[PDB]
Amino acid sequence: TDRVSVGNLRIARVLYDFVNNEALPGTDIDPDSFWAGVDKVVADLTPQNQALLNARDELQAQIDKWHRRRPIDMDAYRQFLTEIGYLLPEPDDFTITTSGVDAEITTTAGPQLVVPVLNARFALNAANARWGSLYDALYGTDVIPETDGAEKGPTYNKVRGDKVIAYARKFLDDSVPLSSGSFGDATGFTVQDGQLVVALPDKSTGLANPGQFAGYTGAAESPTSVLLINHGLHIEILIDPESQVGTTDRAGVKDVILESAITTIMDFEDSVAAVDAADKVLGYRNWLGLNKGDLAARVLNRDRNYTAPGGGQFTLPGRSLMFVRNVGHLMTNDAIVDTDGSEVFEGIMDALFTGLIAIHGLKASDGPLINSRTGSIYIVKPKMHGPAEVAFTCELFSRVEDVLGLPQNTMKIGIMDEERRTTVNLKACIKAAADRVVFINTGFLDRTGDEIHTSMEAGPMVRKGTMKSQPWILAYEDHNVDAGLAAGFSGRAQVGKGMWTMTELMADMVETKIAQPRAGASTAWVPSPTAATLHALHYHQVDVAAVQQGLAGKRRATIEQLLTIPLAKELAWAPDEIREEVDNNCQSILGYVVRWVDQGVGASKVPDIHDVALMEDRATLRISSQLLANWLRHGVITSADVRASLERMAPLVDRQNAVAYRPMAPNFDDSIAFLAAQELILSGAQQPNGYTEPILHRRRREFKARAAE
Ligand SMILES: O=C(O)c1c[nH]c2ccccc12
Ligand SMILES: [Mg+2]
Ligand SMILES: [Mg+2]
Repeated sequence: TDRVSVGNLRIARVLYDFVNNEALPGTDIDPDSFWAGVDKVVADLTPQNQALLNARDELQAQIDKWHRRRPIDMDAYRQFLTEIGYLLPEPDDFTITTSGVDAEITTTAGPQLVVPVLNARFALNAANARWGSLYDALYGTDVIPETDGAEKGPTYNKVRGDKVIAYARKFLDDSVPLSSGSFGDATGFTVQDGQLVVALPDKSTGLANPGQFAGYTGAAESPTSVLLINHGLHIEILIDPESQVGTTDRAGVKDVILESAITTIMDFEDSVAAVDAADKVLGYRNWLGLNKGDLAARVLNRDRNYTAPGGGQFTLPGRSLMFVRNVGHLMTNDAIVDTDGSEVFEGIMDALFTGLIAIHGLKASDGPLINSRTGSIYIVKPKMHGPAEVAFTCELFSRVEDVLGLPQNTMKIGIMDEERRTTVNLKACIKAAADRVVFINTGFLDRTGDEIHTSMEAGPMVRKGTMKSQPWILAYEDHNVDAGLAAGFSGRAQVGKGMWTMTELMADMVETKIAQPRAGASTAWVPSPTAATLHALHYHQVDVAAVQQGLAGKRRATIEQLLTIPLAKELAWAPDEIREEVDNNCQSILGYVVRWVDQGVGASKVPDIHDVALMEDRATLRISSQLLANWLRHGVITSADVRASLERMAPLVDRQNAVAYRPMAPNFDDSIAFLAAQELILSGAQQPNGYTEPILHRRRREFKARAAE
């Protein structure tokens, strides 16, 4: 049955082959030892993996019943959570010891880009998004309004181009002030006696802070570019009067380049659909090509050469420092099954295989080694529930390092704070990984899904749009930063915040997302290289190091605030508001699911009911489906409502697509994608912590089975 037997494991051939032929060569790991290690780790850790998952269910069951036997008494609730071991004692102050970490993580505040690893083109663009064109980002998005004269068309619009230029000139004034005058009036740049001199019409000036001059390229007397630094982030002015844009520019400037995506996370989790060995291998292979530096659709950037102010030479990293996000503890995958046909835990597999693969990024790739020069491997672990689950992940990494022959603590962990039991025990979760943790991050999307599911039995929840402003989530965000800073994250590890999902609303992002660095986050998530470039603006405006220093020692969220369930208040909605929420959620669910199930796309732009293009993934799906499950559970809507709305929105989703796309309508009961969507809602309450993978995986697998015949 094209599997390979190794001890108790039966490994899908396509995987076995990939590891032996592509992943193992060059790591100096004996293949047979590797596989014996896989067998041993899986056998040793599977029981504890299962025990943890069972505890989740048991805790949820107790909470469910507590709510059913019930102006919620928060004192009794908190006492109950403590009794059942949900809420655990907060450990004594400590400082993390994680070491051997690159500066991009310890010190540099800036955007963090997340990309589906299964998409090689996206993944390449992401690795290369460390440097990005500010002009392109402004010209190509709505940051520059398409007012009269400034609209985009087939050809270059000089009116729009001029606006882009002026926008950038102001950025320069704000970020790297001249001693006198504005960059808007610059006629030239030179380097004199190690000093940047900016020519203005009437005179010449230097930088208000000469320390911001980092280097240049070309002749000092008329550089081809000028390199500045601000808040640790680089800005490069490209000087080319011969260019199209350059010829029109008052100083011959062709573009302004921003260091953007300082780190990137190659995602195996919520933004990809990978339900079997073939899918996994496609992902593992891209991860491998990124680490070996030979992935090509277009190729990976080399480092950048500069001349220092003084005249000597130096270089800067040309690539985004790469993390890999493994899947969490929940799912099994049949890429490997045991003797009895039981699927093996996917998270365990990811640690072994992405860990193995990551070794290549630590060594030269005929060209310099592509990733960590300090010797670390950076893995994000999502969807953990509490300190025992974190300790488990660390033990897993420890065992994997042994199998990989890596120094202990090589595998660093970025901890998602995106489950309620982690939020309320965050200090203990960090402590559990005190020598491995390189970031914490508020995955607010999953966190919201978990919020809804945990309190499913308490009553009807507020509408999805209301969640972002609820007390529980505001406390959760502050609490995360507090715990991070108290654990000595400043200068040691990232304090990160969540994803911007409205890919077309870049004007909105630029005005809104500045709140994250202002909240003391040294990084926050963006969906694209363009978005990374625009979000980078915020880090030039905000001095995150300063903000963090000022936040130190503060306790801004109480346990009682974290525990505030987002219950709706009686009669909160008119019938039309209820129908809109239902229709909106159904359309978003159907839009995402149809492409997940039919085409194996784990992240899709799906226009919502207000026609806003929303980037959907499993987390946004978990919210939508859990909310409708909650509303159905408490009588806000009927089973006829759900069905009618699904049936109503489906044809609209069909029309929003109409590509290699199959329609769901009119034969709904025969559409696997339709049935998946339906199931996500009607079975939502019974899904473990409201997770969507069990259904999505089963249905995708069903679609694949059907398509092969
Ligand atoms: O939920 C996550 O962790 C996501 C990773 N890449 C994305 C793109 C759009 C919305 C959510 C995510
Ligand atoms: Mg029950
Ligand atoms: Mg998440």
